[PDB]
Amino acid sequence: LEIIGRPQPGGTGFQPSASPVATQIHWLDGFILVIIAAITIFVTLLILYAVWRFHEKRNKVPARFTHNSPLEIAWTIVPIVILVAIGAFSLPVLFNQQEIPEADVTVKVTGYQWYWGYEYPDEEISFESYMIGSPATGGDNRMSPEVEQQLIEAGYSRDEFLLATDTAMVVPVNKTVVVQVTGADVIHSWTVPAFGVKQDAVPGRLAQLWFRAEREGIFFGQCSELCGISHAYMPITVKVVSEEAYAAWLEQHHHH
Amino acid sequence: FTRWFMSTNHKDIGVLYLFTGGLVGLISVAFTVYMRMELMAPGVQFMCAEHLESGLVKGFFQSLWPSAVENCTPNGHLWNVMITGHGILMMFFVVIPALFGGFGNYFMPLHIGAPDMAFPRMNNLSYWLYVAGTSLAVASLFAPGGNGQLGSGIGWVLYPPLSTSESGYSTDLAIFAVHLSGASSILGAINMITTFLNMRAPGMTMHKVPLFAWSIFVTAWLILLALPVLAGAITMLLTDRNFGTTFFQPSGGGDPVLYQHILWFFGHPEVYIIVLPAFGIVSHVIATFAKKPIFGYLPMVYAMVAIGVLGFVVWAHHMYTAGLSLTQQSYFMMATMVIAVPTGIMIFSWIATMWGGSIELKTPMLWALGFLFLFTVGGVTGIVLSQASVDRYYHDTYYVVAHFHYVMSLGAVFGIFAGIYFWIGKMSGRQYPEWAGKLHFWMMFVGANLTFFPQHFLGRQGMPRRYIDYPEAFATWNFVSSLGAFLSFASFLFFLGVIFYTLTRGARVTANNYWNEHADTLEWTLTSPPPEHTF
Ligand code: HEA
Ligand code: HEA
Ligand SMILES: CCCCCCCCCCO[C@@H]1O[C@H](CO)[C@@H](O[C@H]2O[C@H](CO)[C@@H](O)[C@H](O)[C@H]2O)[C@H](O)[C@H]1O
Ligand SMILES: CCCCCCCCCCO[C@@H]1O[C@H](CO)[C@@H](O[C@H]2O[C@H](CO)[C@@H](O)[C@H](O)[C@H]2O)[C@H](O)[C@H]1O
Ligand SMILES: CCCCCCCCCCO[C@@H]1O[C@H](CO)[C@@H](O[C@H]2O[C@H](CO)[C@@H](O)[C@H](O)[C@H]2O)[C@H](O)[C@H]1O
Ligand SMILES: CCCCCCCCCCCCC
Ligand SMILES: CCCCCCCCCCCCC
Ligand SMILES: CCCC[C@@H](O)[C@@H](O)CO
Ligand SMILES: [Ca+2]
Ligand SMILES: [Cu+]
Ligand SMILES: [Cu+]
Ligand SMILES: [Cu+]
Ligand SMILES: [Mg+2]
Repeated sequence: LEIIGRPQPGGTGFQPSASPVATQIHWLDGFILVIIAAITIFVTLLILYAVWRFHEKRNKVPARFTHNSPLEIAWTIVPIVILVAIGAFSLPVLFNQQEIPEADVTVKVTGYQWYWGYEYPDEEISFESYMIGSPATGGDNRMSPEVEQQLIEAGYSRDEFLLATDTAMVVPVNKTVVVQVTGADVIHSWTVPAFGVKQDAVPGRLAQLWFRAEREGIFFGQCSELCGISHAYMPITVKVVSEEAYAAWLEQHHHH
Repeated sequence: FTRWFMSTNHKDIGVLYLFTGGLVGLISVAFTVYMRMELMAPGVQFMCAEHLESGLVKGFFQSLWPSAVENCTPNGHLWNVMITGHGILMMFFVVIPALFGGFGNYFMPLHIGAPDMAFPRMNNLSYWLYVAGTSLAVASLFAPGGNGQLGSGIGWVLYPPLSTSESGYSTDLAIFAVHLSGASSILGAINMITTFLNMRAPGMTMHKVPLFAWSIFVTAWLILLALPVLAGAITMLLTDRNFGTTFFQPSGGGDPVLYQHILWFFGHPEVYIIVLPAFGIVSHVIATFAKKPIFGYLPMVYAMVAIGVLGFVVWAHHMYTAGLSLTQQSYFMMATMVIAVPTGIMIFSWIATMWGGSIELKTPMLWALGFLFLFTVGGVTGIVLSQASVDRYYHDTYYVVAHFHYVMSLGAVFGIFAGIYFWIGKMSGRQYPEWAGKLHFWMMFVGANLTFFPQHFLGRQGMPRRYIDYPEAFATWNFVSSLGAFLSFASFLFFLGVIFYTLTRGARVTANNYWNEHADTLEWTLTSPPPEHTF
């Protein structure tokens, strides 16, 4: 399996897309980026031009005007136009994002201090996920020879430290995975940048997100609501595998 | 002597606010240096559990020197304490005390031709409540707290159940600190509003009042509504911690999300309470150094009023991922977009005010122009975040951090600097040396961009907020960010040098108005400094 959903050295862009929702985010952000770069360049050039053109040495007698009705109309309407154009593309994407479809696969996720509990109610499977390197795997949240050995043994390298967990949420490719997210003690937040998903894990509340992974591989997330001493140290690993390998994984957990 | 502290005069209190705000600013900035020392490279080198076993003082000095990873047990709690200390000091005990309590108290009365604030002893009280609040916040850092250590590692917004279950009484001290702060701001707002309304000099009409005085006025209203709400929110935390209530605890029927609604109901107004006085300062400064009058005076007042009121119906944009419905998410998205119009428009008015002028590039004007660049960079980034679909990705990442440091932190800071250089002559009778002011500007402007622009890349790559340590791939831009923060720190130390120099041996100020005719508000008709009893 290829490591796809992760940060890359010196990166300035998004993490690779692996879901149709992620792709919409990449697209909507890239669209707004062009606009906001234009506004920024525009405002910057105006400021630099005015400072050059109207410098005291170059312009000795100041104008006295405090009005320009046509310009004030234009400069109000145009911003309003820009925002409506954005919303026109933005709202459908939001609607696609928050309307939870019918599940092919259902995982219930619970945040704890400081690890993640996974449960597959249709399969009677459940387990906990700890960062490789945490007290659970014998570490104390830092890199060491032991932690590097444990990362290799598990199919990773020392570059995935802080992202890699001892167990993964395994799901099939091209299937609608619905994830139900809650918290057991304090608030956490469950996220996978590559899927374009993030949902706070709030005690007393059960919330839902959805994704459909479009390619196989490994994808990481990190707890995204400050939750105590090991907030930096309770990541998420999702392995997207074929329909057959997913069943194989399922059967490996079946108690006979 | 001590006297200073017992004075009731709006000029003396403004000075006290400015100095105290500056010292607390120094402390909070020092915290950020330490933060950036740890974020400079992957792996934990500074915040080691091993330092806990030493005394407070020896432990302090050991933690300023890096250790090998193999000798350094990561202490996540110290990170979380620093971050919380940094944020709380800035948001309650630094920028508002300096802009509102500082320049507000000094210059608003002079702007409107008032002799003093309506309630002078109440103004002296507000200062003391600020100091008491600062003391309690600092004290919380040294009080028993989370995970059997000192200090509260809970984030400046104190979300439960994390905040309500933090061990010790450090969190209670921090809640008290915030009560005292709000009290301080409430008194100040009463005083500003009453003065603005009852004590304008004969002839001074609402439509003839200077923009700085307006910005202070609107700011004072937001305080009166916002701060009592926060006081509710945090008392509920106090009762959940000490008096068996369960407002935010599910096992008693509570909802932690309820706190967020209430906190953010204050929390957004809070960000406008911060910049509005800076809006005021930028207007006067640009008018003066463009030698032009303010473009669209009346639309500016209305824009400021609009923003002030609309900033009360946008809060839940801080909550897109807290589990709000599609309908709530959509409403708040559109409310946020509407408030973006009069906010972004004001950039145009300031450019229009420069346009056709006779521009003099003195230090105060540099700060003002910097404000325009940074406010814009921050604002466009808010545009992105307002789209809940995209906030999904960015929420609780360094992209948000970059946003608010550009639009909010630096906006306020550039406003504060513009004001200080604009008015130090007036307040002290001594002038700053022009070359040093310019040097401070360029260092600060280069440094602040190096610090915060690369945090946009970190957010995009998925780096979460409030992390002591990060995956290897985040290393490069974290390194650049930390170098920028060290350069910014040097710019600030140099600034403290410039201020010390100015106050003790700066060129004597000779004129009432040492700028020009277009510095046309009342303080420029008075001496430098003004008389003890003015008007
Ligand atoms: C100075 C205070 C300040 C200001 C003015 C703003 C301005 C804006 N803010 Fe920012 N905001 C903060 C302070 C501020 N913010 C803080 C402190 C936080 C986080 C706190 C925390 O979590 O600890 C935050 C976080 C925050 C979030 C939540 C992020 C998250 O946690 O996920 C959102 C979501 O919509 C948002 C939106 C916006 C928008 C749309 C604007 C707009 O009003 C900006 C207006 C636009 C511009 C100024 C651009 C220039 C425009 C023009 C030149 C012309 C106009 C053009 C158009 C409108 C197209 N902000
Ligand atoms: C106005 C508010 C303000 C200001 C000025 C700053 C200033 C700075 N901030 Fe801060 N920041 C916050 C408000 C502010 N911050 C908040 C609310 C948070 C969130 C806390 C939380 O997560 O709970 C945060 C969090 C935060 C983070 C993320 C922490 C994390 O998630 O782990 C980082 C990362 O580097 C950071 C860095 C810096 C740096 C390097 C500076 C500075 O060093 C930049 C350089 C600027 C200067 C050197 C000038 C300083 C001058 C003054 C402050 C004026 C002093 C007054 C007078 C002179 C009268 N800050
Ligand atoms: C969204 C982008 C925002 C960019 C903002 C910066 C651009 C500002 C341009 C200012 O426009 C000026 O307005 C004046 C007032 O309306 C005009 O004066 C005209 O009207 C005056 C008012 O009576 C007369 O005194 C003048 O002689 C006459 O030229 C002048 O021509 C025009 O250039
Ligand atoms: C018939 C009645 C049954 C009797 C009950 C049996 C008692 C079993 C004790 C289990 O206690 C566990 O102890 C861990 C170690 O002390 C805790 O880890 C916690 O502390 C670790 C080390 O500090 C962190 O790394 C973890 O993330 C954090 O969960 C964990 O929470 C807690 O559940
Ligand atoms: C008649 C009596 C009935 C018999 C059954 C006994 C009931 C057991 C009490 C459960 O409460 C536990 O208390 C621990 C002690 O505080 C906690 O450990 C916490 O505190 C420790 C520090 O003392 C840390 O080492 C752990 O990591 C941390 O989980 C633990 O989480 C919590 O569940
Ligand atoms: C794949 C490279 C993408 C580079 C995009 C960088 C965008 C930085 C966002 C900052 C916006 C400031 C106006
Ligand atoms: C072999 C150790 C490398 C030396 C690094 C020096 C650290 C200097 C930090 C001092 C900063 C004080 C604010
Ligand atoms: C693929 C194997 C399916 C086995 C199935 O019965 C279990 O997942 C449910 O207990
Ligand atoms: Ca480090
Ligand atoms: Cu967590
Ligand atoms: Cu967390
Ligand atoms: Cu807000
Ligand atoms: Mg969050």
